[PDB]
Amino acid sequence: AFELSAAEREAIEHEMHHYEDPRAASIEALKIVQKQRGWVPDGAIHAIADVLGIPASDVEGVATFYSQIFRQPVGRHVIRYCDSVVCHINGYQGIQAALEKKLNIKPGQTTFDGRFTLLPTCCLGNCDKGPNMMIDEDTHAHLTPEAIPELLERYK
Amino acid sequence: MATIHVDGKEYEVNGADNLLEACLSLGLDIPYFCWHPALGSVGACRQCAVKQYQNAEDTRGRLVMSCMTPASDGTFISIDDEEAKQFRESVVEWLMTNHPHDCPVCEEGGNCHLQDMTVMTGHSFRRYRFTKRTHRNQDLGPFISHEMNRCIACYRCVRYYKDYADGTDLGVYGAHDNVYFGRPEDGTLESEFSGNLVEICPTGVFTDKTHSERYNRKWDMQFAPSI
Amino acid sequence: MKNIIRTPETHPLTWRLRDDKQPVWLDEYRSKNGYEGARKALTGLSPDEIVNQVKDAGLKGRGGAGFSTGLKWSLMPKDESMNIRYLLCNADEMEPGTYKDRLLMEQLPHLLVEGMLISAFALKAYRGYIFLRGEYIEAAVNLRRAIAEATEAGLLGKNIMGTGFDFELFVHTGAGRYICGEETALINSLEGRRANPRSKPPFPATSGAWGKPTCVNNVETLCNVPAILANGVEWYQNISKSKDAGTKLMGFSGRVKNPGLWELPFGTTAREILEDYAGGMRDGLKFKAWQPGGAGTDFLTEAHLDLPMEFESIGKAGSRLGTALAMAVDHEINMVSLVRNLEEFFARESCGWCTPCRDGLPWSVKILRALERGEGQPGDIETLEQLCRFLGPGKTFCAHAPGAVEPLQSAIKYFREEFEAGIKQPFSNTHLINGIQPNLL
Amino acid sequence: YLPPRYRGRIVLTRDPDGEERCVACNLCAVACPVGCISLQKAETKDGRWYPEFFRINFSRCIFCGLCEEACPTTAIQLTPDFEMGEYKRQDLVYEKEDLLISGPGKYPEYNFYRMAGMAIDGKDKGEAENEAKPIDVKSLLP
Ligand SMILES: Cc1cc2nc3c(=O)[nH]c(=O)nc-3n(C[C@H](O)[C@H](O)[C@H](O)COP(=O)(O)O)c2cc1C
Ligand code: SF4
Ligand code: SF4
Ligand code: SF4
Ligand code: SF4
Ligand code: SF4
Ligand code: FES
Ligand code: FES
Repeated sequence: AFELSAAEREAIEHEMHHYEDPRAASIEALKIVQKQRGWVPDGAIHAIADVLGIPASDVEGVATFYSQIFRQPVGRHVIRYCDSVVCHINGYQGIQAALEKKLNIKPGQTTFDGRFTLLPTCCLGNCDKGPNMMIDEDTHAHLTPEAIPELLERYK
Repeated sequence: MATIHVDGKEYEVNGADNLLEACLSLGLDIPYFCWHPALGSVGACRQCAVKQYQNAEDTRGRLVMSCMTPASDGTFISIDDEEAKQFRESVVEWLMTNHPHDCPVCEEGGNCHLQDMTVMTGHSFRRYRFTKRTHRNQDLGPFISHEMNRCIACYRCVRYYKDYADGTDLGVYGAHDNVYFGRPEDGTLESEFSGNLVEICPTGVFTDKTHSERYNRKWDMQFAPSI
Repeated sequence: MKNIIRTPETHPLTWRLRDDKQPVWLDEYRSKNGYEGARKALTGLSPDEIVNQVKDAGLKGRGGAGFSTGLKWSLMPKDESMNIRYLLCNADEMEPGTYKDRLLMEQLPHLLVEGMLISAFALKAYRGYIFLRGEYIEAAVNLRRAIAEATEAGLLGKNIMGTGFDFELFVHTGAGRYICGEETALINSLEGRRANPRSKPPFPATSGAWGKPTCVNNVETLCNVPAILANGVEWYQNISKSKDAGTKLMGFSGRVKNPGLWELPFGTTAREILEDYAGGMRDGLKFKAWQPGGAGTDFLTEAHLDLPMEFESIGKAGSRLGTALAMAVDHEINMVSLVRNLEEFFARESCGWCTPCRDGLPWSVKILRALERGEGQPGDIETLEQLCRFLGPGKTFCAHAPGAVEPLQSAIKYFREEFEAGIKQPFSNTHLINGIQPNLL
Repeated sequence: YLPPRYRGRIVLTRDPDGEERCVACNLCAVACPVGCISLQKAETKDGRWYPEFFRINFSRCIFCGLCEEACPTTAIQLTPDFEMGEYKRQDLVYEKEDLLISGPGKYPEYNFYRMAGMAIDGKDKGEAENEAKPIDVKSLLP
């Protein structure tokens, strides 16, 4: 039973002013809805489409293409660990193994209570500063397996 | 208008045309998937590859795509160049890695553009030993059946449905090798010109559901010109 | 090394950087010759004169291809009916091993604002968009604060510095695909479409964003532009006595003593970066191989050091200079595992448009997984060779696939013994069928 | 005494799971030089292609075995049995109930649907040979 809220709708129409076409606001509109609800539900695809004046198959095409826009329910805190080449040399596999022991899940899966979802991600742009991970909008560098339980405790 | 040199021979062609529609008009067989005469050239499938030389004395040139290359005056190309032939065979080989073993129970069998191009390149021996990607299907209404496993990602269906026919309920989803062509959710294709997808799709993804009730192969048909 | 005398003359990009690694705002930026570049441009110089100055200086693109910036800016139409023009700033930075732009936007946000301001006046663009990645959270906070800081000093908006020029700058964060850094696919992502690349010709200088004339430039390319105009074309040419002009953000990452990033002129040799700036390898590690410019470049050896960091010098050594941010591989990394990690990234970051990228690269990944586990068959290495040949330039729709095979073909050439070690099983892709005798080769 | 490869009476065989092996692909009918095979495809609610009728005119048949070698399911096979004879030529026309035998014949183990991508009962998507599981476009993993 999806409805666009009156503040999400005003935020989408705020960014339609900054482009020639309202089609250009589609990425930000998906991120606006996901920021409020954790993920983009199925009824939000038709909701965003009718506001922007583009077909729903165009909105769904964009949302499935982009990795960060989520079309499946996630946890309260998303853990995104780097698995690219410089983090592979600095020991990401030990970080991945420590994350799979504290959480008792596999990447792509959420925890049973729904607190955390574990996802691999590309290079975060922090390659010189060691193995890297992100929890929500927070970047943690110089990762060690011993640091994994204390770091996770902050996010409840 | 223009004169081009193909495989040593010389021909007269229209300069405004690209090299695929020039050479197909002369009876030179070039394999292709993503190009359509009505839809235009986008350059996706990379199957129409020919070797282009800078002049008559250039012996080592480059591979271009004939659907994306203009047939200018002074063009020197070779369809039968060995490096071009190997690459065209490889494109068919890459499409054959994820294709299901479905030709006996595929309604496109005997009328399949992918079957014709696979033979035309001369790729008959499998080297790939790994797993194939699979897709679930959608319900598209009473006219068109859906089998996404047979898709070769030529993008002809979306270019016909959105660009040419101005339909709104078919798109491409996903990324990399997981691209999915269909509707956002199950349901009837809304366009009044949906049924041209059975001819437009070069595989058996979109097939006639009214014909699959009483199916027969194309060679067993009796045809007449009618209105 | 740890003490470096950062001067306005030899370090134009990074001499305003604070020791507490905190950002520099408009009051602090303007005391150390800030926005003085854009004053000399908007009030005294024509748009055409600035473009020739940037052409005379010899500024090259820092995004990984190295095309001339003044030549690209001269591809724009001279028609006066084409009034709507755009300037796009490529702040994507999704290539592994590339952390240079993160330094420039987090701590020196007005540097990019001034650089985009001058470039917009030269290119006559009324609107500018910064195409930032959505992982850079503090880059977006500092950029949006610095835009609003400059909007109240009259350096942005309408009638900038009393001249007729009206420019409005925007920051829009990305949704996380590596192919959005490709310049034609950045235009499609900006338009709100799936980020497929476009075929060239036509070029975005004539037909770009919303069918308007458009120029796409890397962050570090735009930051060089204030230094050129404020000091002069002659200062920039005479920084280094080399065929590549100006300073570059060069660095070393990996298991080295001091991983980091240092502004250096062109023609500095890789050994000087590794052993004087990066402090060499960590203790108990030997040097095995190095990629010069990120993940898309070909691997090079210890013999390929003592060789200058220029585009054509790394080009004649079999590789590409790329982002100029180098990665060191020590003796404990298995080369097959390293390449398998690289190809996994490249395969999954394909946009899916063209067949030899969409379907060729997953085959390479599956072969490398077999090689890493020891299940490789004798025809596997010759397949990897064929994939590299057929994924080269012009055979795929964009440059993603040619960049993907560049580490793969170099690692087979220099480290064939570890790839040959994977081949422990014979060739069989078929199962026996009772009652049917096979065709015995 | 007959050898195993003897080209006598034509039968249709069955799967080791017990279903008829013919998927009504019509390759045997077109590859026959004499034109002695007629058949029509039907489809179950499960989605399995099968022949609605299968008709061989044994008066015309020359026992060349081109039908057997055309078949991509091993359904049609030629058996060592030459014992045929009739008073009427109309009784040389064999229907599917005269041709479908109780087992798999010469090839005991081959099942075509295990190879095929198409989904029928007992084999959903990803349950075929060398086939991975279907990944949805909405999946969180890149
Ligand atoms: C796959 C691919 C990814 C790219 N990613 C980036 C990027 O993240 N940042 C960037 O500045 N250029 C990137 N580029 C290069 C751009 O396409 C383009 O050449 C560059 O932005 C031009 O700007 P410049 O002249 O300032 O270098 C990429 C190119 C390709 C083929
Ligand atoms: S689409 Fe063509 S190649 Fe694929 S199964 Fe059907 S007939 Fe065979
Ligand atoms: S569904 Fe058919 S037409 Fe569309 S991309 Fe796939 S093979 Fe091409
Ligand atoms: S090479 Fe082709 S499939 Fe790969 S990113 Fe470029 S356009 Fe997309
Ligand atoms: S007997 Fe074999 S070839 Fe003939 S229709 Fe049946 S499956 Fe096809
Ligand atoms: S054995 Fe020969 S003649 Fe007889 S049905 Fe088969 S193909 Fe036709
Ligand atoms: S490779 Fe890990 S952040 Fe760059
Ligand atoms: S037909 Fe030319 S590239 Fe597809």
